[PDB]
Amino acid sequence: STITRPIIELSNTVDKIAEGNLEAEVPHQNRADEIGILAKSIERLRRSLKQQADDRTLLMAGVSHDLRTPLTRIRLATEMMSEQDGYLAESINKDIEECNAIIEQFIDYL
Amino acid sequence: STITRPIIELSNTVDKIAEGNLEAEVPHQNRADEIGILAKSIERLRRSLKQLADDRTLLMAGVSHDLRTPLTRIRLATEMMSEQDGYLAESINKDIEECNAIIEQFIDYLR
Repeated sequence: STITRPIIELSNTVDKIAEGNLEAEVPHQNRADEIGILAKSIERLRRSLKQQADDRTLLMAGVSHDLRTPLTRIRLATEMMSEQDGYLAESINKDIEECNAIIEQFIDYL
Repeated sequence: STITRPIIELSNTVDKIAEGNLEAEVPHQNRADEIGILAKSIERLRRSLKQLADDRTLLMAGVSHDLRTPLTRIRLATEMMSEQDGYLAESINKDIEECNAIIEQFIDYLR
């Protein structure tokens, strides 16, 4: 058959997408028939997944940058505290570092 | 040909997945031919995306809960700060509130 191969090729294309490959070219889009339509569909899935990974990435960088400011300001604030409040400053400093590790872990995961 | 419908049906299944629908059944998996292989493929893509969305949801609930303890402990330490250090206490709570908004905003664009 000649329809056999296009279907097997698109199955492989889905496989690669599933695997996380969002760059691989979707073949057979320029067909007028139902095979061409299935390809175009797969290409819409892919384009959409690529877009969504791209906005996740930029979002991530955004929250990373946006969270540093206040978290840094709080550490700086503990460096202004009086001697009397040293005991509290070290408690706060410890919890800020904790917050940082929690965030940094979660970006590496998401 | 009598292969036409199954192909269109699977193109529709793809469309739904692209749309965000991860629950809709992938038809024609129990076919012995290429069509059944393509379906099974699409089902592996779906299963996997469902799994990723599940991981992400759990992960966020995790971080939201994990952040709350140190943040709350910070706020309570500021409440012990001397009258002298009032100005600093206020700035540290302002910043804790800012962190909460930023995190809460970021959880919301994801799911």
